[PDB]
Amino acid sequence: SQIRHYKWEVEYMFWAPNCNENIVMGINGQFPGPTIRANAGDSVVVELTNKLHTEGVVIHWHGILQRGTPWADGTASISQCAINPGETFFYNFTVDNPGTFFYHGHLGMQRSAGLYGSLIVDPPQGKKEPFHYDGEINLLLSDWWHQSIHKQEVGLSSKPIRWIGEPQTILLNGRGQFDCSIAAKYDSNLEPCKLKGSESCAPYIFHVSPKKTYRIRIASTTALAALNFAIGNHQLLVVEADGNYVQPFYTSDIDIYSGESYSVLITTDQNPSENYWVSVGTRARHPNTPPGLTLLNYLPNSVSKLPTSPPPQTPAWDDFDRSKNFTYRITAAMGSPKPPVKFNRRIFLLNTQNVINGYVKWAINDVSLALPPTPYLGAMKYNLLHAFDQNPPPEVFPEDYDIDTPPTNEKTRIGNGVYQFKIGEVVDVILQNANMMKENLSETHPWHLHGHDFWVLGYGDGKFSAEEESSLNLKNPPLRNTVVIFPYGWTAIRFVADNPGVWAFHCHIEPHLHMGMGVVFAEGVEKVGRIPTKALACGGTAKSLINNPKNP
Amino acid sequence: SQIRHYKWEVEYMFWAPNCNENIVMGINGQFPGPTIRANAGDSVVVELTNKLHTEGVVIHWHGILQRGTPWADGTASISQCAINPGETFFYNFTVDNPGTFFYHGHLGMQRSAGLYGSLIVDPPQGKKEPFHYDGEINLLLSDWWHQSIHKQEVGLSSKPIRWIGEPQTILLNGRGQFDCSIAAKYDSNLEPCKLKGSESCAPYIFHVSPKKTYRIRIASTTALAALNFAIGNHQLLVVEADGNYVQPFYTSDIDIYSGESYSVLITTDQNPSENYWVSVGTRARHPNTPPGLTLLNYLPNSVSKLPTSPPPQTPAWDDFDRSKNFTYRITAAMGSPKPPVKFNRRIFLLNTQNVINGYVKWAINDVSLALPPTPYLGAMKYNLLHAFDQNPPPEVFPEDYDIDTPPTNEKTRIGNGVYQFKIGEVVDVILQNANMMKENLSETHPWHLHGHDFWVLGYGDGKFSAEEESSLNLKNPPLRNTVVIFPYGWTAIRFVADNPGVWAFHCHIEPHLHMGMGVVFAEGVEKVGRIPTKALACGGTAKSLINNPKNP
Ligand SMILES: *[C@@H]1O[C@H](CO)[C@@H](O)[C@H](O)[C@H]1NC(C)=O
Ligand SMILES: *[C@@H]1O[C@H](CO)[C@@H](O)[C@H](O)[C@H]1NC(C)=O
Ligand SMILES: [Cu+2]
Ligand SMILES: [Cu+2]
Ligand SMILES: [Cu+2]
Ligand SMILES: [Cu+2]
Ligand SMILES: [Cu+2]
Ligand SMILES: [Cu+2]
Ligand SMILES: [Cu+2]
Ligand SMILES: [Cu+2]
Ligand SMILES: [Cu+2]
Ligand SMILES: [O-]
Ligand SMILES: [O-]
Repeated sequence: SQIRHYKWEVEYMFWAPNCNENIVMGINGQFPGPTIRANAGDSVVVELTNKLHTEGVVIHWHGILQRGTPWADGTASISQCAINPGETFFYNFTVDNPGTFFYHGHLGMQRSAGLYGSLIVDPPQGKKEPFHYDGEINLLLSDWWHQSIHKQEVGLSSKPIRWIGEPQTILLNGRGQFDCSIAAKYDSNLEPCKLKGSESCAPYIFHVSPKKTYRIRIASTTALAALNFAIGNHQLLVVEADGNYVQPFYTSDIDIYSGESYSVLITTDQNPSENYWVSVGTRARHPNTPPGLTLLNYLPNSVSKLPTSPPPQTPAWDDFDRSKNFTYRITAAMGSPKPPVKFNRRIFLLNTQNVINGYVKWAINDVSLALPPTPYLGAMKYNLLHAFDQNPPPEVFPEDYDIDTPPTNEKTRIGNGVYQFKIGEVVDVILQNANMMKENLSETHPWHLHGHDFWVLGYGDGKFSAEEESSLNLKNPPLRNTVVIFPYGWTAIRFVADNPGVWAFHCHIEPHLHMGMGVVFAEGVEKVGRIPTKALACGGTAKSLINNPKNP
Repeated sequence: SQIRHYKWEVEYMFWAPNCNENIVMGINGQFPGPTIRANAGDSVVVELTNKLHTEGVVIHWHGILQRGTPWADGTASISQCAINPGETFFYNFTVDNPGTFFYHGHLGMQRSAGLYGSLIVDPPQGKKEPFHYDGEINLLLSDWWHQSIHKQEVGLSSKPIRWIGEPQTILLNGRGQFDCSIAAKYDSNLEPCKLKGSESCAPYIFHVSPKKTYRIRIASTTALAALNFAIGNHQLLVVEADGNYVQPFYTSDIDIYSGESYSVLITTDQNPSENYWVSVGTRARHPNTPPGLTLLNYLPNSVSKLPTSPPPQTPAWDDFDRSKNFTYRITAAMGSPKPPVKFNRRIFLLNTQNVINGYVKWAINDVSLALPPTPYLGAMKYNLLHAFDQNPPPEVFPEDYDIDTPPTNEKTRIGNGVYQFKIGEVVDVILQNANMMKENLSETHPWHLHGHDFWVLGYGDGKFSAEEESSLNLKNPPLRNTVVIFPYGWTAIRFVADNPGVWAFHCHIEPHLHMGMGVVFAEGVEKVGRIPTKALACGGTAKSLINNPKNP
């Protein structure tokens, strides 16, 4: 047990991720943010000073359960009011279990502006990891556009919508290249980068010694891109996923969607006289972004010594069978917690893309989420019944819905009610994907649950029917916090409503979140303790806690 | 027979083909240029005045045979010295046969700048076409870049080479739209163009009346793209290819490579209350350019009445079996001239991408063409034996060459010798494609012969061998002036060397010709008559012919 204290300021600054200058949101003058590293069971105290000028900020600690501390989850209008310019707020929370986690902006579209970094929790003090490696490498993946976040925000709030488009650069630990390639050698149509190694966009090189084994920790905070990770001539052994251990298996490359984290081990077996390419390319959408590239540099080979091969070609973006083939393998490591065999609640959530009042919105069982100005945790503790809609949101959709047709948008509305759970319910969620407004298009959506991990019971094609029950894996299902629904399919997850608080469950692609694609879960709120005053200080909660009468 | 006289001035001007201003090369203030139309048997006289400030100009008339007028072909350094600023040149030639032709700049990269237009030839007066139609719709296809042609020229001549990239826009009759789509209603990701229809980039709408039949004449002067043409809900019957009638067949779309012209017939037999999409999309290279679109407007429907369907989705760019399936189906119309059955000369031309002295160049049996300052025709007529290389260029490549693997570049040279034929020779040219510099890459190349039409005897995969001799079509082969080689395959054509003059045979993709991909054929020059002085007044021809002694 130890307290790790971080003194942090967030400020916009000029920076050039791909050697083209723009503004980035840096923490203590650096981009990406600093790494937090602690051992399981420690308490992390972060005092954040907001040094932005007109904007409020919040930081969300992705994958941390916020057990006892629902108020530090870092979701504006759900766990807290956002931190005002010039104010300091303390995020104090216990890191319970080891893993590869990260943190990112959770207000507006501030994470796409660069607010994110690594949070790595080692085993309890004195304990060892269940596997052996001699070194580790940390990789955080993100994506980068050249337009302003605030021009992109106004574009997605406009009628007609101005879609943000495919990213200009895929960043690997904050660096990437635009309009040139470090692997130009293999193709005369590519431009060589004129980089010395010193630049803001020069690639983070992976230095390794031959005949050793390493843990490569990989996390994604992309706003949109689903990426594919591969190392030339090196097979990967998947050992951890979303802070939990999986039954190990070998693969030549992994798919990683936004909100996921993996640990993969590699052994430097291959010929020690050469360097090998690390390639991270786009999958799941039709690519119009070059691959993020770097070198697995076998010491003492010169880093200017190119590999003999081109980078590994990324698998075809639309080979979803290949995607499923990897996704469906992941199973819990033996010794993990097995699900409750019987559920107490099952909810069906239909994911549609709609047009509400001329605005292209995303909707879950026809409600497109719009968050209130009063934080739900505050509202529910103080029992302010006028702060949001108290009607229960829709828990099932019409079984006569044709998931292969565009929506009609007849009854689609905007709303902000909450699904409430009784503290201890075993909840089941089947996420159903469908056709979007464009004929014959259904996309992949990564869904992430705050303040909990869930067991991934299964995935299927088409519409979920009750007869699907015997395929659900109750024996070995992995424990995760992020999961994908594939085109035209469903996914079924199970968790226990055991953590007092108001938690978000939303699609982790930042534009879809900005357009309403998420729901809010709240359970055991009468068990929440005292919330920090700064978290209560706005909306309905400020109005009703500030004693300010009249005549007095 | 009439004499059709044109009086034209070539000059640059600001123009916005896609509503983005740039400079374009216009004729008499027009972009594209004026249509020439004549009847077979007429003489065309074009007096062209050069009003570019510093640059020479020539205009090549694609598909006209220049029988008796070889000096009028418009190929700088082959038929003539270019026309200097402020000078006027007379191109006087006959049109022998009916067909869809066009004209384009043939000095440096002037045609990519906009120097092109149509040249159509009707049947002899009194005679009629073998097929009936009520209307005619004419369409010239090109592609457009937003970068300067003089920066593209320099970039292609630099070490490292700077590839011109995929075009920004496809131009249908000089017009196209960039960064928005006139079909944006079917996909919220697309930006709607705001166009009242009066703009320079506003679509050229095809107006048709119901229950009528129309001949749609389509020609391509693209610098780089291979395009696929389709109209929503309508069948296309192919009746003419390169000024020659083909045996008719119905197809749902046609593929068209740079240098080809087709005439298709359609019938307006569909639901008369709606309009339909015309889509010209990129194939044979990974697309990065949006499709060219316009409407088949069934009168009296308002042209702003959009179609119920989206535009026909383009065939997958790399399905070369679908491409070959269209291409192989083309045969001469019943009654056409059949080939001489025995040949007198057979030449094998291997097509490779090479690196000669740091520069990426294209080579034909390892000679990358560099054209001399003396025009070959004048040079050969006056027997100027030092103006270019008198050593006969290779008519065969080595049988130990592996076309599946990159060149070694060991012997690759730049050259300018000429292949010579005796007037009356039947020549067969076997075009062999091979792997490029990148591993596992071979592209399509359209090849075009000047001053002759040829029979396309056949195509095949891999390297041509004596086993393939029996597959050559000698019954029904089509007469064309442009033919394609597919990835790693061969194409065999046969023609008779019966036209006195010096003729270019080259790939019609403008960068490839700029990089050396062409050969020069000469036949019967002893029988060429008087060459206009402007065509002789440069290089070694002006040297020998201008009598300016010294001491005399
Ligand atoms: C957070 O921890 C710091 C350091 O122990 C303490 O000063 C601060 O008051 C704590 N705030 C809350 C809300 O726990
Ligand atoms: C071309 O035609 C014009 C007009 O008839 C004539 O004056 C000129 O001399 C001709 N030149 C040649 C080379 O035929
Ligand atoms: Cu989270
Ligand atoms: Cu997250
Ligand atoms: Cu989503
Ligand atoms: Cu979230
Ligand atoms: Cu041509
Ligand atoms: Cu030509
Ligand atoms: Cu593509
Ligand atoms: Cu070519
Ligand atoms: Cu030519
Ligand atoms: O989370
Ligand atoms: O020609």
